[PDB]
Amino acid sequence: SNIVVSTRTGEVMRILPRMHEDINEEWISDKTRFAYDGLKRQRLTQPMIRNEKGLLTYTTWEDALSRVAGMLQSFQGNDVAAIAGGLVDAEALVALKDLLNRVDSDSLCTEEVFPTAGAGTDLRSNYLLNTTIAGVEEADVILLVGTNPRFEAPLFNARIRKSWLHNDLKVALIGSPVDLTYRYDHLGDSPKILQDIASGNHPFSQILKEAKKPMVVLGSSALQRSDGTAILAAVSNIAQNIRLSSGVTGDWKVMNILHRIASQVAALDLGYKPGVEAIRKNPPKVLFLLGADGGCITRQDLPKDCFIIYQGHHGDVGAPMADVILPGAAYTEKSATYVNTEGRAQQTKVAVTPPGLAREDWKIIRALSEIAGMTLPYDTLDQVRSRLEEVSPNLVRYDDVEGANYFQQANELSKLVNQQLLADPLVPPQLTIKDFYMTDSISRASQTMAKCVKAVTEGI
Amino acid sequence: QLIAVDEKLDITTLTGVPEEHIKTRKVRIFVPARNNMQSGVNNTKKWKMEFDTRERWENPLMGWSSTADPLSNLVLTFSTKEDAVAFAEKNGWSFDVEERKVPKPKSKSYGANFSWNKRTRVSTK
Amino acid sequence: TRPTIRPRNDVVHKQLSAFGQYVAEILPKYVQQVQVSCFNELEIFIHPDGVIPVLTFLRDHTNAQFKSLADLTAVDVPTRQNRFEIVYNLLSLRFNSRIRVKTYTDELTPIESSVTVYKAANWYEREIWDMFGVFFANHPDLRRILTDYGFEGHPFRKDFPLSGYVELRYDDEVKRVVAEPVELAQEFRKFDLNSPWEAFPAYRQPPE
Amino acid sequence: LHHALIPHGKGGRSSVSGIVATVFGATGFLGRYVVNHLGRMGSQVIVPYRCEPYDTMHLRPMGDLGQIIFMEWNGKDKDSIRKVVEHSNVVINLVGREWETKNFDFEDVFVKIPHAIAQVSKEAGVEKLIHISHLNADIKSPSRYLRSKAVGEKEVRAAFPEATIIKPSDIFGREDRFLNYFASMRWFGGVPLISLGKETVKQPVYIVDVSKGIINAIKDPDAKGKTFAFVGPNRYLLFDLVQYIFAVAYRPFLPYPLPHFAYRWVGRLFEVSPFEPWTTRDKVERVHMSDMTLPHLPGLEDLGIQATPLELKAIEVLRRHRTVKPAKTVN
Amino acid sequence: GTSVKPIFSRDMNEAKRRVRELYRAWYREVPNTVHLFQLDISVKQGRDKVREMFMKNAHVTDPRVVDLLVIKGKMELEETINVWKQRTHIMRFFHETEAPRPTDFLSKFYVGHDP
Amino acid sequence: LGLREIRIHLCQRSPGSQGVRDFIEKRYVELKKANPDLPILIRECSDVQPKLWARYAFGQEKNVSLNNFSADQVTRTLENVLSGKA
Amino acid sequence: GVRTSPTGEKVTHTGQAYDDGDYRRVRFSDRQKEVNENFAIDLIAEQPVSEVGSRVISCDGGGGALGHPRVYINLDKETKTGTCGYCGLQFRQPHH
Ligand SMILES: NC(=O)C1=CN([C@@H]2O[C@H](COP(=O)(O)OP(=O)(O)OC[C@H]3O[C@@H](n4cnc5c(N)ncnc54)[C@H](OP(=O)(O)O)[C@@H]3O)[C@@H](O)[C@H]2O)C=CC1
Ligand SMILES: [Zn+2]
Repeated sequence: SNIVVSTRTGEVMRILPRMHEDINEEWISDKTRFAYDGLKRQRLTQPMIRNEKGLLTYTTWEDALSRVAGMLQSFQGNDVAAIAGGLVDAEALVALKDLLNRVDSDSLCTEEVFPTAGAGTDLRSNYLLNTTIAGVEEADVILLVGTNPRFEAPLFNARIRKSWLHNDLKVALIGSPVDLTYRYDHLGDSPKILQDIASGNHPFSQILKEAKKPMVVLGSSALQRSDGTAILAAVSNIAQNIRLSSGVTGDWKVMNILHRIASQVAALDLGYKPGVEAIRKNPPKVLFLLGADGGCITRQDLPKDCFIIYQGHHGDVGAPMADVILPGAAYTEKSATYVNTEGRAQQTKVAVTPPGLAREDWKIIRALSEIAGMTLPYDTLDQVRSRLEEVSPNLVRYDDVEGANYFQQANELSKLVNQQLLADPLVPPQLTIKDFYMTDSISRASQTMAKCVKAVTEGI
Repeated sequence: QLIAVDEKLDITTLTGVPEEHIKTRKVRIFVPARNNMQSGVNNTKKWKMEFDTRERWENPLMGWSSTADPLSNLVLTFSTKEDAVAFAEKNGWSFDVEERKVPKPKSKSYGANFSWNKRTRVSTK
Repeated sequence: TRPTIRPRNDVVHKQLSAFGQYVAEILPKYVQQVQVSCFNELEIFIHPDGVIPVLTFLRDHTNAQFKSLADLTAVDVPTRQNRFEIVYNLLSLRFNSRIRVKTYTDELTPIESSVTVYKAANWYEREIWDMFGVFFANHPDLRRILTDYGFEGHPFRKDFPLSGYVELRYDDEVKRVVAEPVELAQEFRKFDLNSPWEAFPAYRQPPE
Repeated sequence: LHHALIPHGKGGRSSVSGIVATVFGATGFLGRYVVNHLGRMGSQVIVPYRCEPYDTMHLRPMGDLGQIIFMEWNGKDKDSIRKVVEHSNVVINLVGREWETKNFDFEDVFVKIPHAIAQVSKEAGVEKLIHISHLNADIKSPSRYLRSKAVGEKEVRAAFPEATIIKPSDIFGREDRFLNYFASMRWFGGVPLISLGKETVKQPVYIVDVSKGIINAIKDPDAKGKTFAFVGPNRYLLFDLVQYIFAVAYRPFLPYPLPHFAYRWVGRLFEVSPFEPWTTRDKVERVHMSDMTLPHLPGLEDLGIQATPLELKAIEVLRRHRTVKPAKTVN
Repeated sequence: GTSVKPIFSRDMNEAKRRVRELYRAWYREVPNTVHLFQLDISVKQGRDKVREMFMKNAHVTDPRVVDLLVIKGKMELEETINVWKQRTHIMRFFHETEAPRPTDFLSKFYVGHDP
Repeated sequence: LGLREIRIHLCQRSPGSQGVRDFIEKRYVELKKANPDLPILIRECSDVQPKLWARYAFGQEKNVSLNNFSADQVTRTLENVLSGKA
Repeated sequence: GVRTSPTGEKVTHTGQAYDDGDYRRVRFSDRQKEVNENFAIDLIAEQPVSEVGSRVISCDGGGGALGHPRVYINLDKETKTGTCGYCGLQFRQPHH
């Protein structure tokens, strides 16, 4: 969602919505509006290393960068790995990818899991919201699978509500009956219903068949479970049946995937491996935590004396387990590229500079590459964005949301594996409003969100 | 009486701007977004050129906000996008252009509030 | 109109309109436009080539004889292809009247100096050259008049920063006054004062 | 690094460098240059003074608003030293005197005061201490000045084991006592040099070089327990050095050899005066003594400074002494 | 098309002739300026400064810009010869009180956020 | 010497990418059936010649233009890159 | 209502005091720190609550035109008291 950051005398004062008809219209979510309080708390301001007692102590940039570069030169290939968090920009992602490639390491992972079988991240449309947010206004039936749009993508849910109110949109949900602020049809909780829809016994298959502009939306939260591949295959089967029966109405792009974190689409565009299973299969000896605060990988899953580097802006679950801490910039303190769930690339602007000794993330990675002798070609932001264009040229088109549809190839490639579904009801992580306020490191450091959580849990 | 010389205009050597405030700066050319606190649209008529934000720090005495870049307060107004682009190119500034956002026209209907069968029917007024 | 409103003067308005039409008729080679404001001020917009003729006419014609040059200055409008507009204010004591003559130029096109018509222009053009960088051809001696010696740039340009690029102090190591890049202990506070909800409907522009 | 001491800005007058320096002896010759270099990059300077505020007035414009704080002190009192160094992370010692007063001998100035400063700074938690001695300091020197300096180095190192010792060699500059002392001999006509000034070799160093060296020693992280020797690029016999000085000043040169004993007697006569002496027994011995050579000691080049030769700054120093053929060097 | 009114020179050749004339005048003036203002620089480095200032504008290919620069340089020479400038104005070309700014990436990364 | 990944940058509506487009529509799947662990990232250019990037060990990359190639031409280029022969 | 910081400095009504490691304290040595001893929050907390038998009351701060803009305060909520937004005076209806 487009926003205006209002600052004064070098301090962020408030966040206001910025009008964009296609994405957020005129509104922002409560978290978007009020979580900027966390930007002033628990911040990383200086490089830190471990002393003889094993405690974290301040040091200069040269010391920490040389300490990281020594281990980067000592190990190579499979022994080096990196994990990207949910608030990472494309510039830092591509810089980290290049740095690890110069070591001959391909284990660049994200905390969010997307199934790699079949096409995987090979075809972009396999992991995008192809209908787009605005396209919800042209739909007539929408089927939601294993997601809570109200809390995962509140403005997407607002668009669905607007279509429901003005276009008489029909909404059906497979999962736990969460409150969506509009009435819908609850098909059930078992994932097997998807197959029952794909087979054709469920009457909702007929409802989808008669539709002129049907929509199927699968959330990434449902992909976070072990049946992500099978659930994606079943949803692809439903969409394929819809196309084969109802025919090609044109460029409608029935299949859709709703993402929850800001960095996921850019990372998948840049070739990052979704999920962290590569790290579990081959544990590394030096691990880069680029804003990774999900707790997916701990020291227990790692070998003894694993060298962990944390680069970020907040002191949270990822920092205290690190050997070297590199203070980075938050999204309000850099000009950085983010790709939304639609596949649309957008860029932020600098509102304030990073506090203390914190620096721009891709600048940190480029300096580390120079200290380690594997110097990266780019020196300025324009050159890093040229590199991004070299890797994924859609990352420099700053408002484009159009793209090619490759549903057919991805659909046949999803019929190779035959993973089975478990009898586990689809339960989203956000069941109620109290689960919505605290999701990332910025929101966890906010007192406004803590007050909101206290108010919703007990009300006066 | 006329030279008829063919070359793009460049006045950087005549403006007196220091070298590192020409090539390192990145201007933004845009129509400013409407302040969402108000409904008036009179502030979204012209194009603006503004420079990139630089470091701001705290004065050790009085805790005031101190800066070191001379272009922190420079904003220019232009009638069209083309005029601003021409100004930036002739002044040697790298620029980013953002296309103007216009609120699309909408279908309003007071009677739709009292709908017989559609969901547009309101519960209170 | 009640006591709080400035009274109008139709007689002077008619006289100024008639004299503007007269001037435009006599010199159609240079006069591009003639306007009279609602507070009875006459301006004549001319081509840059006609600075010497038109002024001479307005100084020497028996019916005009604007013998006094009140002021000569420039205005910087960056959105225009011709950036600078040159404004001459002339006073006629014989007919107790004032006139304004406007022309235009850009950063590189020189404007003919008018010191041969009015001696008073000598310093005025110098000031323009100092503040806007407009060159005047055939000026007796064109140089800076207001800025410090060796000052770089032209401060009255819109893109010139308010505090400039350099500041001065005394250094004891070199025992002299030195110039260094500007650094403010408190940055000038930029205020966004313009409100939405336009004030004057009579000046509304077409929405194109 | 104590967030308030995190550097900010572009290294200018209103920037923050993260340096809080207490500069003892800042009202002297090298003190003004050290304070100016500290203040032009945005550091806070505490200037302890024992003289009249009027004599410290010239240091006021060297910093931004509030960046220079003046404090009364005296070397006989440890509490004034404590209150002056409580909040600093850098302490620089520049206290010195080329003659002995009725209240302070060389022992007080170069041994007791530096030892007290180092001890109080170590107790106060000061991170860095920078002490100035002489290049020709040794415990067996004929002059008490140099002997005291050698003793001072030993006590400063003992009290502050991580102190940086800097050993300049006859600093020259606009307010120096080297070029001005040699050029101030015009009043007495022919210059007097022991053995015609042909037996002693000098290696003078520019004042700005020494000040920048102190600044870079503050900046350098690994220059904690090191000892540096700040010397110029060229070595000169004293005779030809004085000849060059007089040639630059356009003054007539009439050097006459003088007996060492005779020279000492002349020095003693100057000492009795209440006012500062042009020359002293210790001064004539110090200028007659040759400059040491310490190749093992890290130099000014080790701090990223190319030493400026005397030929470039001699005109600047000696133009006021007026009303081309640089000297030959030995290396 | 692209027809514009001249200032002094019709093509680049006349512009370079004017540039060479101004350069000769500055080169001649340098020693007298050094002596008159009692500068501690040498004549050689003063002429090097003149050369550097001329070379700063070596990329201009527009005759109007060239002779406007020539006009400004002639104004500067007029200020210098008539002793309207003081010693500080002349010495401002050398930036002796400014600490040097490193150009490499690592140093800029260390000192701050400014590219 | 080991190939790490392949990237195909093609334009959506341009004639010069047309053959490349056909390639995908006909045989990308088959290629993916033969190389189940090789990432072939398909991305979109705009107003730009089609390109094929190949990344080898230690970050070495080579790019070859695919402008106006037919489907067989890009198939031959991909086979040459994949087999390792120039 | 001036308090004392553990270091020894007086805490101002805004609550500011340099921490122990703060070098800026050096500015107060041989000098003093300007602190206002009259804390407005305590002083206004000492004013008694006015008892008025009206649902709405007007406040101008006293002194007529020498006060603040006149504002009207509602006293329907019995749990709390009405407070002037300019002056801080408190008003209440006579419960029981
Ligand atoms: N040629 C040179 O200058 C060389 C100098 N050095 C060393 O460098 C240091 C600085 O030299 P320079 O600047 O010439 O010295 P100056 O004589 O110019 O000044 C020394 C400073 O110390 C202060 N001071 C002197 N005696 C006392 C005392 N008893 N109590 C308190 N303060 C005192 C003085 O303050 P006040 O003015 O109030 O008396 C003065 O500001 C000296 O310590 C010297 O030994 C080393 C080698 C060569
Ligand atoms: Zn009141």
